[PDB]
Amino acid sequence: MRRYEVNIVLNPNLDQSQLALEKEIIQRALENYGARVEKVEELGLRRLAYPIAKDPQGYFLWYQVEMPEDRVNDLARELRIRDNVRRVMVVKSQEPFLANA
Amino acid sequence: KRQVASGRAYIHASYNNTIVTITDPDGNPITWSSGGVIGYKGSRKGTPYAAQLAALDAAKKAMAYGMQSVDVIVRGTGAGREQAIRALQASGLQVKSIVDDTPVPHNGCRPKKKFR
Amino acid sequence: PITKEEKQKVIQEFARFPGDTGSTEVQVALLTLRINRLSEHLKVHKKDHHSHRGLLMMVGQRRRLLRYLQREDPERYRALIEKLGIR
Amino acid sequence: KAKVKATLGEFDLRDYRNVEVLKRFLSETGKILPRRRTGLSAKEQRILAKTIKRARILGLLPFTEKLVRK
RNA sequence: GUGGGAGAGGGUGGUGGAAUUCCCGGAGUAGCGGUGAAAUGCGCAGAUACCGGGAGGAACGCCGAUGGCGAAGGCAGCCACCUGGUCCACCCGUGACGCUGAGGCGCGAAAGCGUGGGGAGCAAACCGGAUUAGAUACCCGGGUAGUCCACGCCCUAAACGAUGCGCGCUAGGUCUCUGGGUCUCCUGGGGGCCGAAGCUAACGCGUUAAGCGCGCCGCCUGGGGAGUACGGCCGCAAGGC
Ligand SMILES: [Mg+2]
Ligand SMILES: [Mg+2]
Ligand SMILES: [Mg+2]
Ligand SMILES: [Mg+2]
Ligand SMILES: [Mg+2]
Ligand SMILES: [Mg+2]
Ligand SMILES: [Mg+2]
Ligand SMILES: [Mg+2]
Ligand SMILES: [Mg+2]
Ligand SMILES: [Mg+2]
Ligand SMILES: [Mg+2]
Ligand SMILES: [Mg+2]
Ligand SMILES: [Mg+2]
Ligand SMILES: [Mg+2]
Ligand SMILES: [Mg+2]
Ligand SMILES: [Mg+2]
Ligand SMILES: [Mg+2]
Ligand SMILES: [Mg+2]
Ligand SMILES: [Mg+2]
Ligand SMILES: [Mg+2]
Ligand SMILES: [Mg+2]
Ligand SMILES: [Mg+2]
Ligand SMILES: [Mg+2]
Ligand SMILES: [Mg+2]
Ligand SMILES: [Mg+2]
Ligand SMILES: [Mg+2]
Ligand SMILES: [Mg+2]
Ligand SMILES: [Mg+2]
Ligand SMILES: [Mg+2]
Ligand SMILES: [Mg+2]
Ligand SMILES: [Mg+2]
Ligand SMILES: [Mg+2]
Ligand SMILES: [Mg+2]
Ligand SMILES: [Mg+2]
Ligand SMILES: [Mg+2]
Ligand SMILES: [Mg+2]
Ligand SMILES: [Mg+2]
Ligand SMILES: [Mg+2]
Ligand SMILES: [Mg+2]
Ligand SMILES: [Mg+2]
Repeated sequence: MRRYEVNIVLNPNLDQSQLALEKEIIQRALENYGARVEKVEELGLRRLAYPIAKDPQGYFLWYQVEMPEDRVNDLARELRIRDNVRRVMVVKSQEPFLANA
Repeated sequence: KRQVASGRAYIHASYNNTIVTITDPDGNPITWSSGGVIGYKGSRKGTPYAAQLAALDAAKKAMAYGMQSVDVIVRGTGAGREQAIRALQASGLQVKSIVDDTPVPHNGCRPKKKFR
Repeated sequence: PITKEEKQKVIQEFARFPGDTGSTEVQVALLTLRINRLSEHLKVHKKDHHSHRGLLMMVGQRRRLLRYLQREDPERYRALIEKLGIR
Repeated sequence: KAKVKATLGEFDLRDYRNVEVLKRFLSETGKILPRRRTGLSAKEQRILAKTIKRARILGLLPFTEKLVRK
């Protein structure tokens, strides 16, 4: 198992009934693919640099997990299925390379 | 018959012609002119004089609809691309701002033999 | 790929003695494992030709060490080939 | 002119999510500054280019912008 | 072996924005386009220019470099999986296990061929417009095969560093990529520029040798005829050795 970082941006117009559903759906998808969650950072409403899906903002999520490597691309396929889910980018974790130290 | 009094003005300047369109803040055009709308016919349209007269013809057409404030957009390089702007500032229309939005691709399509 | 967990498993199995890391038997074992990792990677991905080159270099090196073992001590050569299922 | 690394602190060059600092490395347009203007090293600029492209796909850094002059 | 390291190295899938074309709507009149000038072309069935939305294919701007990777061909969005090569620190292990390499086998830009897809842009042939003494061309408008993908052939090149490979030896200075180090620097492995000795017909090369040596393979012996004829092998063909 390697360690990855998940970036999810969904439609920033959801109420709490839809936001809890979309997010607990992301929880259920991680359980089926064996993603041990290490920490979570939720930014939320953030000003986008260009329109995405005709919408000028986006609700941001970030998960750091440890999972088997072979199932990553099938996990990316499972997240983009949801309509509200718009951006899915999974990056292998890396060390914080410093500059001007 | 519109009474807009404010809007955008696009300048599409090529090496073969310079053409000006005047619109409203949403993008929909009001009037327009070019090097061919005025008497010039051939290569004379890609000249700075034609670029000046075309800019001023559209400006007087926008006065009919009551235009005072004007935001300027410019696309393309060519003779008279600057002479049209300089004509537009002294056209009575108080020029609000000037933006260059010339579309540059990310090397997506293969150009004609001319451009290679 | 090939983690150091699986690596130590092979070295300790084919070592002539504790601490031995570079015996000819140990080199051929390690070479053979990467052969089977690539030959299975080349069953699929049949159009990967740059990886195909590295496999020829490993086969040439594996046969280079076996041809050496054949000359010096032919017994350990047979005990090695029978243990890896080659030739 | 000053350079970006000269007027800055100790920052993470691999953090694609820190837009406040990565906006410093973009020009007036969405373009990426050359090394002459960022004051970075060879290896640093290569990492910055990749982490900027990541932020671009996350809607955080603009692909291209509009120049207000001329 | 151990521990680290950089990378358009490769293969597979996924994915992002810009732009071109086309469709839909909104708005909007008289031309746009193109050239040294023009004309064919397109436009009142409403184009060009502008806003919004959609479809599709192909190529990845800036970063980008005189840079990096690869045995060569060659490899540029991003993400992930699979994966090759290579380099450095430790001085740990085996104990000459090495070098080259006629055949063989595998790879091999583009173009072309077969089968089936795909088809936005570009574009042989070809259809036109000009130029011209003429235009079987450069310039202009259209446009098919093809360029893209899958599978199978084809084996050529300015396939270039016009420099086969490996090793040892022979002043340095300077720019650089990437490691390690007691980090004005030293020490490696590549990528450039000047230049000692020396070589070379000269231009020029010069620790990345074209220098001094050694091992092995390939090849050369006047031009035209001619990379043609015959024969053979290979190929569906074009044709290749
Ligand atoms: Mg979706
Ligand atoms: Mg003209
Ligand atoms: Mg790669
Ligand atoms: Mg690749
Ligand atoms: Mg329409
Ligand atoms: Mg007509
Ligand atoms: Mg008509
Ligand atoms: Mg008609
Ligand atoms: Mg179509
Ligand atoms: Mg460039
Ligand atoms: Mg080349
Ligand atoms: Mg690797
Ligand atoms: Mg020793
Ligand atoms: Mg020893
Ligand atoms: Mg001993
Ligand atoms: Mg060899
Ligand atoms: Mg051979
Ligand atoms: Mg070929
Ligand atoms: Mg081809
Ligand atoms: Mg074909
Ligand atoms: Mg064309
Ligand atoms: Mg043509
Ligand atoms: Mg003549
Ligand atoms: Mg004629
Ligand atoms: Mg010669
Ligand atoms: Mg020689
Ligand atoms: Mg250092
Ligand atoms: Mg190299
Ligand atoms: Mg060097
Ligand atoms: Mg001399
Ligand atoms: Mg000579
Ligand atoms: Mg020199
Ligand atoms: Mg030498
Ligand atoms: Mg010959
Ligand atoms: Mg003769
Ligand atoms: Mg020939
Ligand atoms: Mg004969
Ligand atoms: Mg023959
Ligand atoms: Mg035959
Ligand atoms: Mg021929």
